[PDB]
Amino acid sequence: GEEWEFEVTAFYRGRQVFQQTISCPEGLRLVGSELPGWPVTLPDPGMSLTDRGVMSYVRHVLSCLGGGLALWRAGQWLWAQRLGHCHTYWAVSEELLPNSGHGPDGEVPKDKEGGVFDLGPFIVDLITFTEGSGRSPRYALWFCVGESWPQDQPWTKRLVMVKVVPTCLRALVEMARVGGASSLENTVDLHIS
Amino acid sequence: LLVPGEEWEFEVTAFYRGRQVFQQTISCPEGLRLVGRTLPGWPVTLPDPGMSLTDRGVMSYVRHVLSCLGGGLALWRAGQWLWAQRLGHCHTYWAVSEELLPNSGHGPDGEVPKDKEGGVFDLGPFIVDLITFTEGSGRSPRYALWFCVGESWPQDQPWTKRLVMVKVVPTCLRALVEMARVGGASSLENTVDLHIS
Amino acid sequence: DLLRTLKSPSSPQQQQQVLNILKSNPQLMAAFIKQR
Amino acid sequence: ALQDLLRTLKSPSSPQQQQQVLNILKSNPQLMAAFIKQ
Repeated sequence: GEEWEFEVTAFYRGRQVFQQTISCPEGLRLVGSELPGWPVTLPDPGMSLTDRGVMSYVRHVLSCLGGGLALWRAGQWLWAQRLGHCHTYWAVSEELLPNSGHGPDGEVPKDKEGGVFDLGPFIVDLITFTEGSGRSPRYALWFCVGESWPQDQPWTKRLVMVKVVPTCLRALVEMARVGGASSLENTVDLHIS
Repeated sequence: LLVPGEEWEFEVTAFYRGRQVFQQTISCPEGLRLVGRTLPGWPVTLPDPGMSLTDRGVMSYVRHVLSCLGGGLALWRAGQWLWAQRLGHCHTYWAVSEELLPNSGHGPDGEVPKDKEGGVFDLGPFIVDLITFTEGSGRSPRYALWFCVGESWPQDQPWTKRLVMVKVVPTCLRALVEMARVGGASSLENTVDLHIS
Repeated sequence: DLLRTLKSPSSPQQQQQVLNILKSNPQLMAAFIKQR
Repeated sequence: ALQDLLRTLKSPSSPQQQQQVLNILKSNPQLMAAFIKQ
């Protein structure tokens, strides 16, 4: 009931390979094979890829996930915890672009859970967006699994990138847009002759 | 007078403000025209943004861009070249890049001309690079054309800010790269560094 | 009346989660009402 | 050999795509040779 519905979309090397929407009371765990949390198995890359070198490295990353990447809501926070051996870095960004321009927002911890999203400042920014701030609050979590965050490379090079959207936050931003809030930049310059 | 059966199939995927709004696959002897029938080329109508968007400011500007496309952005194959021509008033900039990312890292490859067609893709070097890819170059040749319609190419802004971004994939070139991969060619960088403890 | 502005289709789970955030944050509800 | 090569194309999207691949392969025997060699 206090669960959140998450839309999970996985990409291997810039190709969408998986998408599932899960609303579990104990959150989810992104795993690499078949513990609390709903296990969401990231698919074998032989289903969707054909580059054998990339497939080998993706398979290696997935075999080191262990108990998985745990993600769940408790109160005002989304919490994340890394239960296996793949270092995982995260950022809040856009639906179709993992890069925010300011590197990763953090690394997912292993020994304890760590906060990755605070509903409090999201709601503050949602309210000021309805008031004319011109900036919609971001909600799409991106996880770079087994490699450093792609600062100096296109994200499509990364072996395993997972987007997780809490769908209720997506909906709240849409409600603000339907009500008349816009993020369109005042400096937009059309090139029409 | 383009010869039927020498055309190419194009997968067209349109994005407004970083949201996919349209996808159509079309294989026409005279190519296509992206529009908002007298003219040659199959008209591919980019949808009104009211169907998929809710930001009213963005909807207004996308609608303005679409209303200025005129006869459209024409794209067709003839011989070794893909040709493009702007038949309306929206300046359009193009680049060859990746399936899910329009930025190539070196800005636009050109601007679509209006008075005459211009070449936007040469099959010759693509086949050269496909062959060296099968031989171990480690670089797969790119084939996904991206068009930024009505604004500058997004160099110092995320591409998801742009009002109208259209990806056009000649599907036979997608297939040929996949065939090279099935045959054993890889683009995985030798400097890949896994972070696994 | 606010949920009418939820134009996208959604699951019952997403809708209940939106409603819970709205019910817990009457200042967000007020902000949505005010922009009408 | 030509149908052997085309059948590696897993997940073909259309018959038009397939014929267009075949036409490139017939026009470019040096490309066919490279696929056979690998």
